Amino acid sequence: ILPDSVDWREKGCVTEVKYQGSCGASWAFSAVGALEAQLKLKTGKLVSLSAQNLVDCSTEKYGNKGCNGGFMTTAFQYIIDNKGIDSDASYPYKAMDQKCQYDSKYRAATCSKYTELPYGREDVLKEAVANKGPVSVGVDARHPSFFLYRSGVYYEPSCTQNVNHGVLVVGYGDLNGKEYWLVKNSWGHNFGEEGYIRMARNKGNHCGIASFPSYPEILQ
Ligand SMILES: CCCn1nc(-c2ccc(C(F)(F)F)c(SCCN3CCCCC3)c2)c2c1CCN(C(=O)CC1CCN(CC3CCCCC3)CC1)C2
Repeated sequence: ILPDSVDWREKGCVTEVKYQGSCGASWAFSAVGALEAQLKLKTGKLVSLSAQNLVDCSTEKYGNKGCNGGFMTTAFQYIIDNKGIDSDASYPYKAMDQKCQYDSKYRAATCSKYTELPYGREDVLKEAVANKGPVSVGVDARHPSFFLYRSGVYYEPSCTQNVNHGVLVVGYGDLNGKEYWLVKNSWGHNFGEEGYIRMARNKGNHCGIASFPSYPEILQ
């Protein structure tokens, strides 16, 4: 019933790969990346949203700690509560904790709601990627093989289901006998496959990719 593969980048719903640097803001990149796709779907415009806005403004009230880590779910809740998030162009990324400088004059998106998917359910994750759009997830990236990944379907025997790095599932497929998740990272274009990593799919929640999925929506 579900398509064999989906790629939301091919549907024009994914912005350029970003570079987080030495600031632990992968949660903020994962969240804006999911919302960017919903924004494209609803308005026809593809616009990078401000991860720095989340770093500086979605802070202790949201359980988040800026460059020391955060949640995608509470990032979405900030955008709901704030009734907007600035464009990345107006509020660019500095890889530092800064004062909140959100300005509604440069609001580029809103968020109406978000959804959390059940733990470890790669079938439900697949359905959501097919039927909803890119999904924010955490993965276990504390392995040299992850940092050193260049191409192919990533499979790390010592991976755990305990996540520590936010990323964005923008698709999935089946290539060269291997089912995979298509994952947008925030380590710049020189990481992996032009900034992407394809991660083993249907291998018992490999690297925790389906541990904590969430996605936002923008309602009419
Ligand atoms: C043991 C596992 C714990 N765990 N770990 C994650 C999780 C998910 C994704 C990543 C990613 F790598 F992608 F970044 C990470 S990396 C660690 C992030 N970590 C760093 C230190 C500062 C707090 C951030 C962790 C999640 C959960 C539980 C459910 N999850 C949620 O999002 C839902 C919860 C969000 C937090 N509320 C609590 C309150 C929220 C507002 C008021 C203050 C607390 C409860 C529901 C996802």
